[PDB]
Amino acid sequence: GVIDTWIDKHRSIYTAATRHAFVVSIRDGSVDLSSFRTWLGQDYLFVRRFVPFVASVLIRACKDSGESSDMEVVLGGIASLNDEIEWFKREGSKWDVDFSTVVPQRANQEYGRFLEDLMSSEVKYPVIMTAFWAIEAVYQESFAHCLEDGNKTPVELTGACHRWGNDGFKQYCSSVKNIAERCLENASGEVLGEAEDVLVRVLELEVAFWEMSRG
Ligand SMILES: Cc1ncc(CO)c(N)n1
Repeated sequence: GVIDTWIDKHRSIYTAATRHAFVVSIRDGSVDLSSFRTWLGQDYLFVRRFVPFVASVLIRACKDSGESSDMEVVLGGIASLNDEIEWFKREGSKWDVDFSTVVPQRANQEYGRFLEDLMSSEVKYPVIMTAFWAIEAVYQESFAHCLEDGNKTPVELTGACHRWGNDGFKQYCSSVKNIAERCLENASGEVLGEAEDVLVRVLELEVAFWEMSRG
């Protein structure tokens, strides 16, 4: 399909944009949580920005109707964000990470602004859904196999891998993909073009975000 054609056409930054969100390591014989804590912090401030973004996509699916179930595909996504956002607060506390004292970095402050460029009524629904999809898919792709490759490393940190690696999120990202795919399948030269620039564009930010915490 239209999307796989694009990912397989762009497997490139996609792969770059789809490498493990945080690694874990060993130094002076102590588990090193350097990337993990960097990722937790930066990913929490974005998630706070991602929330109203999706809000604006929910409002659009309700008025840029194609199917009745679209809003529920989106409504659930946003729904887990309540628990996901709650999960970030528990982690902040058990890992001694102070969110009020996190400094949003360039590749993050920037994502704050881009999501904003999607909140405007001027952007076409198919473009917006493509972004909302890609953003899911990348974290799903970044977190697949994790559990399994989790027992192939010294000390595994598993709390995240469970949140974005479970079978419920895989099929959620999927109900979301089913929509995107149905929309792009009608977009006229103007809008489609606008979309692919966006798929490849979500990957660019995921890559420059992923570098903040590299290990
Ligand atoms: C950068 C980034 N992309 C996607 C997600 C979650 O889907 C996240 N938490 N952060």
